[PDB]
Amino acid sequence: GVCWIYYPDGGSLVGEVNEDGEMTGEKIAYVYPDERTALYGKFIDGEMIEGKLATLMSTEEGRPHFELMPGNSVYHFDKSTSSCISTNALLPDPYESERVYVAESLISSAGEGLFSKVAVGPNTVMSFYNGVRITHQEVDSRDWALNGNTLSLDEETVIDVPEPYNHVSKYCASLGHKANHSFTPNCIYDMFVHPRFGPIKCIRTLRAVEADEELTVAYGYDHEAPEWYQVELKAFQAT
Amino acid sequence: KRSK
Ligand SMILES: Nc1ncnc2c1ncn2[C@@H]1O[C@H](C[C@@H](N)CC[C@H](N)C(=O)O)[C@@H](O)[C@H]1O
Repeated sequence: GVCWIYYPDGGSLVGEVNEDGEMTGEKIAYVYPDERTALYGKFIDGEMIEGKLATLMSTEEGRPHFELMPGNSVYHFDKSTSSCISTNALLPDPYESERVYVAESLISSAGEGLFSKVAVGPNTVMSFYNGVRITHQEVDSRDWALNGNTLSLDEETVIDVPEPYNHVSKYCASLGHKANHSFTPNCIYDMFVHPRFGPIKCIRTLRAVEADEELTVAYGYDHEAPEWYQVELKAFQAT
Repeated sequence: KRSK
């Protein structure tokens, strides 16, 4: 009896459970929100040990049919810690890689930005926001200069992409931290349960976005915020 | 307080 466990974010775990009703085996898979891209392979109690990129070709009476994608890239549960962002910082996420890219932002003096590779509709997960996990106290007690990439995960954890991981050349496992701020954003940060990164946040569209449109999110700073933010705020309230 |  095949079992599908769907997360509120749209992703899911699928496969036959053992005598103990656990997602353990060599033919288990995590399926991304597009219900097409998947990581097929060895899992233990739902945890990814060795997942290979695959495509969910079809499903018959709940039984999925996957076919491996060309390549030798395998993925595994690799939750970050306060000092380790990833065991393989240069291994990108396959779902994210087909939906977004980094380029110079259209926003003046905003540095790099995150752009869509495809035209998609509302509520589409586009990118992942992984990073090291630190406390709110550590973040709030330091200079804003060090909090350019900090994003609260919950009441006890803050996700960060500190130097030198803020450079694509040093880290591309996830790219959510590259989305710039806007008071008229086309995306929002949302909770996401990732098979590789574990509990993190993702960037989800609020509406239709076009290919090559810059993805933006409202940083939501208390109206305690950077100067560029306060400047754009005034320029926003006005005009 | 100092994070998105
Ligand atoms: N609307 C904006 N105007 C000016 N700078 C921005 C804006 N939104 C984001 N930024 C800049 O980008 C940082 C936030 C990053 N998470 C965004 C990705 C960044 N632009 C990069 O090149 O890595 C801030 O610390 C600012 O330097």
